[PDB]
Amino acid sequence: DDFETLPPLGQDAASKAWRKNKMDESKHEIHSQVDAITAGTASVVNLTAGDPAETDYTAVGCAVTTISSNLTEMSRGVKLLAALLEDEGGNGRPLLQAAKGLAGAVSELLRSAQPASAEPRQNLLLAAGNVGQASGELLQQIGESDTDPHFQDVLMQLANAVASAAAALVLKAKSVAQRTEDSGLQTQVIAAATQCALSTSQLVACTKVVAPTISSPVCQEQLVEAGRLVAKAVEGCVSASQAATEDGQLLRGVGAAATAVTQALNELLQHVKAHATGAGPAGRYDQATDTILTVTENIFSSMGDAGEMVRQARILAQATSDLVNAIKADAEGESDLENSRKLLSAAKILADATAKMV
Amino acid sequence: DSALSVVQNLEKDLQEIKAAARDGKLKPLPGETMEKCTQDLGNSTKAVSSAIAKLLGEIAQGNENYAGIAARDVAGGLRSLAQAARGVAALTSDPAVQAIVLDTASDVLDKASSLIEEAKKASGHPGDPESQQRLAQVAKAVTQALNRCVSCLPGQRDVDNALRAVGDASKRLLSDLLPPSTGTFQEAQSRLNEAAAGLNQAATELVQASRGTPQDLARASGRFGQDFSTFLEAGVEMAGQAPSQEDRAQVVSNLKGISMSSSKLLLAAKALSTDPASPNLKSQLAAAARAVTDSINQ
Amino acid sequence: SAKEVANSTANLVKTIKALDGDFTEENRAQCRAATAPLLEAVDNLSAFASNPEFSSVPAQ
Repeated sequence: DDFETLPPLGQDAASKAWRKNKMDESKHEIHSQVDAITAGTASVVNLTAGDPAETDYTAVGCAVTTISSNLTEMSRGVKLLAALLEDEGGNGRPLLQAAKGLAGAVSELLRSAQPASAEPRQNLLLAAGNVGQASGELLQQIGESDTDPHFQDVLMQLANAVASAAAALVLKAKSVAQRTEDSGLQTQVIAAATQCALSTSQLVACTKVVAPTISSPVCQEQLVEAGRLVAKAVEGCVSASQAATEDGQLLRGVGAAATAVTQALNELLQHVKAHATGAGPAGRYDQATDTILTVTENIFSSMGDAGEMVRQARILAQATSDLVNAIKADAEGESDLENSRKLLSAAKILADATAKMV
Repeated sequence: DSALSVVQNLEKDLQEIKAAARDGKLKPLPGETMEKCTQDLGNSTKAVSSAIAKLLGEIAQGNENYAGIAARDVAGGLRSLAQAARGVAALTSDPAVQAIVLDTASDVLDKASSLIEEAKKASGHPGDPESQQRLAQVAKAVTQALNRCVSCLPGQRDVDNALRAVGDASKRLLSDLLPPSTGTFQEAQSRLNEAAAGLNQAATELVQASRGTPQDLARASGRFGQDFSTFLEAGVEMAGQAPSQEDRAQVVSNLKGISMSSSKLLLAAKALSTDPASPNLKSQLAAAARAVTDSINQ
Repeated sequence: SAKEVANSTANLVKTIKALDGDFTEENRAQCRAATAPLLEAVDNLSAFASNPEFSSVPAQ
């Protein structure tokens, strides 16, 4: 709430140089550790998903501890940032309120933390979603985050499709359970449906949390055990399907679960390469160039065994010719023939290199 | 080549520092402090010098990527030097002091740019000693500029200047000088012993103020220097009265040994006036004092 | 560094093997002309010794 001190900053050029240096630093670490907060929160959701009497609160406390550590480090670095933004323009207050909401959400999740709080877990989920949001406003309040919104959104919609498909699979499971003759086994099915709806819900919340904070590999890890959890729920539904007796609609539930598996996989990979992304868009020939590399380091790896250099040279000149002829096509598209001929000479030298390779 | 580009970036920073000197103001960084600045300057001097030594060695091997590595190294060392000089400018008040820091730094770095291109040539062309000798002499030059840089602090300068003055008095006193007033061996030699006692006594207070403050170190060192001056002239009157010419040469040898002892002594003294912290070299100072006492005893 | 010292040291060895008994100032010039390169090698040694970040790890 209080602003930093403002020790003198000086008209000196190197002064403001160092100043913006510290600015970018502070920004980066603040980013890192809020991602860390979210990671802690996600771990919270994961562990809280467990039934008490086997809950190891230890990891929970560890999470909240890192949350505290940051929130302090937030305070410090973000106030530094705010002081210097006051130096140029003076609008730290949006960031102030962002961090305020951050901490408030944190405290609310702690309010969710105590078993004394006998509130059902979905409210904890709502609060965690508030966390993920408040993080989002923070991250674009500094603006460092959101390299691009598209993959975030795609994962959003995909996960929501997962939730809807899960609800439908629940419907099918309820139907086939009502078909089951036994009493007690379909209650196991009911338990499976309940925990599955759970798995979905915390999946939803985990998505909410991680989306602002994709950059942190730790968030990706949290997501992967989230998928692991909901996958365990998938085999729970598999068992619930096993409970039935020789029907086509249990197979329908199986297909729905298989689609749930696939969609889990798909969001997993979309997120994976969303993190595992290049800053720019798809450049020309990148995959071609990348494969070129692959070969290059294969070879520089390999001295003495032509038993591979033959293979890698072959594929090498292959992709090389591919790049070359595509160069030809683009040069055709090229109007200023200087570019075309430059491409031509480059490709000819490439052919030269491939030859000497042969 | 980047190291070059960097010397130009350092020159632009020196120009920004020159503009600050015209403004008559240079706010120190929140972290930088005058004593830490002293540490910065001394360590950086040592570092850049050793880096130059790496340059010499690599060019002695010649034609190595490691040569460019040490080029970047000297570049960074100069950058640190820039930090040190910028701080010392940002803290001092004497206009001439910051002028000197600008000037010394600039000379160091322009000579360094000469080094950059000369070593580029060295890298391009193998097999010529003349390049090696040229490198050697330019490195010496940059080292002298460095010594100027360190000596920029006034309190340092006089006492090391006093060191040089006493060494030079001994050197002029060395060219077979023979004083007229021979006097008597006895009272002369006894006062000589008293003066030597006073000298290593002065060394003891030198290490005392090495536990104390720098200006006191300076004045004590100066008292030491003039005391040793009288001591050396007492030695030369010993030589003038000496019955034997070989006895005379022996006394001269003892005196010159004492001279170099005191030389290394105050060299360490200044190298510590560098830093009130580094206890290693303070112990080394103690050792130097012991050696001076050894010359006294002989 | 050490190798250059060793080579200059061999030069010293010849200085000893030649300066011995001649009393010819040509040998003396030879000896000093060999000690100078060793002197700069020493200088390199000293500079390396001055390697500040590679000098000491004082206790606390």
